[PDB]
Amino acid sequence: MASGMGVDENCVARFNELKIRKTVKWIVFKIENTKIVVEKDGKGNADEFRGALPANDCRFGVYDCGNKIQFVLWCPDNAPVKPRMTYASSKDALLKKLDGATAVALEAHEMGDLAPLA
Repeated sequence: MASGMGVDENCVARFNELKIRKTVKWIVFKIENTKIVVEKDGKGNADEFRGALPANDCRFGVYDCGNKIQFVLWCPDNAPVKPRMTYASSKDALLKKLDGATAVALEAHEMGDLAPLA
């Protein structure tokens, strides 16, 4: 349920360690139950998340690149579209607030999430 969501400032706070230090990162938060909170965040994003994410379920991770910033959502093959809707819908509330980043999101139904992005 994306309606009436509340966002924790920690999700946005990661951007001050991100943008100021100019070290690129990827943080993964969970959007359901009308709460936005991260379950994991790591430095070494492209290499780290390939082995750090055996998620099985869908979660929402934001990863920055030089060319663009895509909000990454891997779809759950073992889960329905109902939890899936929450992420793709509420991601605007994140995007609109945290950076001037790109309004495009990355949807993965293949192994793209844990695949070699870089």
